[PDB]
Amino acid sequence: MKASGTLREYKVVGRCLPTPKCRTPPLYRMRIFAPNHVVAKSRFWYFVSQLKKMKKSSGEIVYCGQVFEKSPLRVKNFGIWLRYDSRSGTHNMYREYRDLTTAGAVTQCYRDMGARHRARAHSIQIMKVEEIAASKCRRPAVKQFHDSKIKFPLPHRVLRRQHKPRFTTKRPNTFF
Amino acid sequence: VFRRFVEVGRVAYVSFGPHAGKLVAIVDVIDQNRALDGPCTRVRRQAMPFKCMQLTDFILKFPHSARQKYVRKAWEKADINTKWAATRWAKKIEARERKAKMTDFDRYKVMKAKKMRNRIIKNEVKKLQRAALLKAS
Amino acid sequence: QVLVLDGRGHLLGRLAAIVAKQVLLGRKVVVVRCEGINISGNFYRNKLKYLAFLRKRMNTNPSRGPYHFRAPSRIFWRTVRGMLPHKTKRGQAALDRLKVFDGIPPYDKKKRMVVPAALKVVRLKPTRKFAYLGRLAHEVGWKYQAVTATLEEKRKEKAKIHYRKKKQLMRLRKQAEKNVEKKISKFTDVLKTHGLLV
Amino acid sequence: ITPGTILIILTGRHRGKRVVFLKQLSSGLLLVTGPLSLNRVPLRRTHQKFVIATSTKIDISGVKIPKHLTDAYFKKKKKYEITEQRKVDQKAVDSQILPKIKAVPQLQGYLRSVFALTNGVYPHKLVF
Amino acid sequence: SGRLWCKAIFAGYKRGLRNQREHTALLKIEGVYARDETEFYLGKRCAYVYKAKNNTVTPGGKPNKTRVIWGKVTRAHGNSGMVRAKFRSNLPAKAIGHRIRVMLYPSRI
Amino acid sequence: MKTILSNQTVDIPENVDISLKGRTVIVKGPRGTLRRDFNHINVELSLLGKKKKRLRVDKWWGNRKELATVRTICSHVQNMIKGVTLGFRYKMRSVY
RNA sequence: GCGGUGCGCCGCGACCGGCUCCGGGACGGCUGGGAAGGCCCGGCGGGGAAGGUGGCCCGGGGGCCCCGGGUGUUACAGCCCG
RNA sequence: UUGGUAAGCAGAACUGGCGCUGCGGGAUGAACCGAACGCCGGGUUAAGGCGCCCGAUGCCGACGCUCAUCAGACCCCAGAAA
RNA sequence: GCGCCGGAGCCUCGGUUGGCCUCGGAUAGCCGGUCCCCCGCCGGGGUCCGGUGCGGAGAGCCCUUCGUCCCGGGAAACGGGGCGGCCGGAAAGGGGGCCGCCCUCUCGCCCGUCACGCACCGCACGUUCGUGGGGAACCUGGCGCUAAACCAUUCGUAGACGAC
Repeated sequence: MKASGTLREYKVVGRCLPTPKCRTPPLYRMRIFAPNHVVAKSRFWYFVSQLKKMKKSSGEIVYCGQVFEKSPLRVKNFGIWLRYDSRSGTHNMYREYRDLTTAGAVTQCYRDMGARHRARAHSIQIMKVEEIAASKCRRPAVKQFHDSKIKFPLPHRVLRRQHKPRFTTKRPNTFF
Repeated sequence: VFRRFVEVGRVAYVSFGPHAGKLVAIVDVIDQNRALDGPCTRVRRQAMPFKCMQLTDFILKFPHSARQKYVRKAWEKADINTKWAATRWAKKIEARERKAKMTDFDRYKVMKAKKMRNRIIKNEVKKLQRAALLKAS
Repeated sequence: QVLVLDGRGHLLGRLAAIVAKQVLLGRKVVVVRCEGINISGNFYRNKLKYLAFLRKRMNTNPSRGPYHFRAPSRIFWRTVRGMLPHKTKRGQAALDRLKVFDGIPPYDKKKRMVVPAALKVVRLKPTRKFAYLGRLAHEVGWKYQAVTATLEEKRKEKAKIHYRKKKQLMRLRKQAEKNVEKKISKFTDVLKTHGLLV
Repeated sequence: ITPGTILIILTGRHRGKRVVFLKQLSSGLLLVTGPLSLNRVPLRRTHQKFVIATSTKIDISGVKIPKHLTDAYFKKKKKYEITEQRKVDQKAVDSQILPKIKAVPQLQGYLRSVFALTNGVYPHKLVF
Repeated sequence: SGRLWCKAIFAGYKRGLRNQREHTALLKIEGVYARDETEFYLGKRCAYVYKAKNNTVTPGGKPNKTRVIWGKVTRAHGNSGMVRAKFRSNLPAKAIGHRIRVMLYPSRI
Repeated sequence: MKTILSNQTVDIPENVDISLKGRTVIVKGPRGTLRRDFNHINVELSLLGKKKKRLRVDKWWGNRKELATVRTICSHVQNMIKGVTLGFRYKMRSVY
């Protein structure tokens, strides 16, 4: 799946056409994280065709709009239940993240899983994302950020843009 | 031997980026390579990596859960701008900016003044040379 | 047009690509002091690379094909020849423009530049191991390690005395500004507004 | 292009010199003229492409110009001979240039100097 | 008196993997390595200055051995410093990596 | 992942006096002087406190493989201090 | 003097139209008839925690000041929900 | 899909190709991908790259993985198991 | 009839438009001064003081030519130009330092006052290292010199011929 840039939220609702037998189909809501509304509605039809008896030709889409985060400044510790497909067999995992925005956390999740286990996101589902309290976190790399009294230097300061000067006399010290 | 520690609530000078040439305080450390305010030049709260920053040795005690109001109050109470003006590096940043935006007529006048200063060198340093030769021989 | 380039702690390919880029554009390059060149990897692989280069020989007559040169300047000339199209006339002109020697013999009293792109602390991690080139040359047959090192100490003792005399001239530079500060104070203020002293 | 600025003469036999600009002619050519003692520049016409300007704008509010000079006066007729009218006109223009350039300190050295490059000078980096 | 021309170097020609185009020339000025920094020289004239055996006449002077080939700078090339140009007559393969003059009197200031 | 800090303090006695310069220390005491270079591991030393009572070592942002080499250098330093203060007596017999 | 055709050689300048590339500015709709943002601890007004904040206790580094661990929900600071 | 245990083997149903067709990339190449051809000038692309050999990542690119005492560099296409 | 150091001239050739003349190494640590205290024939060892996005910053230093008259102000007279000794000088020897003098004036450079130059009037190779490299003769001061190789003659310790 093309993870082009950051993710965008789309509150997608849809149903089937009004039948002469029943009055109305049961409406459902899905919060799809997708690059745009076209693939958001495509994944909506994907999950609806997997779950219920509904086809895209005999159906309709009621609303597909973006809503923003009500608290962007507050930090939230998300926990994502990963449903993926391996090269040999299929397995599931669970991994936490620490980021402000849900779109940023989901954006970091694709790069992290593609770095660890080569996540090809064409057949990878996200079944549940929920915020977690600080005491209930499992990962030590997440729990190590929870430190009010912290005081530490940086180990190394690598410098960039070395082709633009291209010449120097003294040796630059990276200790800053 | 490390003098400047990365501490929560430390004034840092932004080297480059959108807020080029501005001071910022480390509010929160959320990610491993992403920091998280400048009320003097009205810096909006956003994320920033550790590459485009140059930290200084100035801190004060304040909780990180406070919003922009108490950060602005602590900034105006601590008065970082006077210490930044007393800092020797900011006094030569403007000197480098004047040397960049130096007028060619002003450059010609400074060139003639340095020519006279080099003739003062050619007299006075030669007098120190003959004085050192009198001290040696 | 002449650039003297130091070769302490500089990589092979990273410096060689920059030299091959700058010579073909046209600039006389004098590569000096190639004794502290390190290559990433352990002492097994950095030896068996040269051992594979030795095994890649000519069976019919070895006095016609490749020659396994022992000098690090000739090894650097070999890899510059391997990178550049040496069959072409522009490559033959680059061979005349390029000047590579080991150590530092006749223009030793010059300032030299450092390429930061081929630097070890810039490119490699500090936890990585390395192997010396002069030790491998002395093990394979280069005999002029003790000849070069004693001649290297002779110019270091001369530069020790001359820089100390250069330090002695620096005390006379600052002390002369203190004596004549009455008349140059008007000359001091016109440079402080432009920002040359500060 | 403003009246009163310093220009770098290029296309003439005198090149690299710093000449004070007077005014725009009605024909279109830039009439530019320096001091007869300092820059040795006569009443010469240049072109806006061939003129490189330099940002140094002195006051040129209190000057005057005669009306007998025109586009047909500064024409290449044929053996160059200096007429007696050109010397009087150059003296009359130099008498108006003189008090301002004498009031501005260290300006005659910049006028008598010539432009020349050296090591580590490229005009796209620094500013004039 | 002094120098009145910046240091430009002819780098090469517009070429693909095997084919080459001799009509478009590639130039590189010493001291500039950016597309935003090379915007000042859009329209400045270039001249490959060389010499010959025969004495060709000089406009406003005695005949000399030197000759010129005039050109025109159109626009830049690449990311980190290169510029394109087109001469009146096409340069031979002898003129590879040689010093030229950059006439700046067609100014835009 | 890279652990930010794992300190290990060494409570040296008063009789063992050290004076660091970069990554090279000198050890004196009742008898014997021993010196050893520490440039290869690239760590940070800190000799703190008045009258030099204890030593501290740091390893900033190192993973599981690099933090394992920190504790053994402390054991080598303690063995060097034991060799300076007490020494090493090895007795051994022959079998035929 | 008006109109028209052309130069013995080498170049430059100007305006007009067409085809492209780039830069500096200014104006207007929609969103949840936008989330959020700074100003008057905004007053009244009920409750809760920890990356534990004032303060208390324990132990050691400096001749009266700081560190690590517990007590705590505002306290010589924050803070989320009505 | 048949015959063989498997082949650069033989024989069959659908589309496209050399023969009758060169150019761009894949190092060299009957079939791979893109795209098909009058002669020039200007602008701009697919397939493909932007350490050098030749034009570009010389982006102040990010995430993390791997130390090997026989790593790794691409569909055909030139090497592998438990 | 040939050559070492200092004219009227003449063919051929290629890049050029100022030099940067210098300790060392650390990179999770250094640079620069006093070095009161010791080892050393005058240098290090610590102790101290300022800087660390490095001003003892190669993103830096110096030269700068339009020229010439006169009167001044600091500027400077101990200085600029050259002849004679004393040292340094070889990984592939620099045309480097100092002192006396045969010789010269307070002119050079930084600011005020005045005058002059073919001012060539709108179109370009100007600007340079140049006593630049190579080949031929024509001139004139000081100073030295009158050589060898090959074919061939004898040799077998050589040997198809050369070759030794």
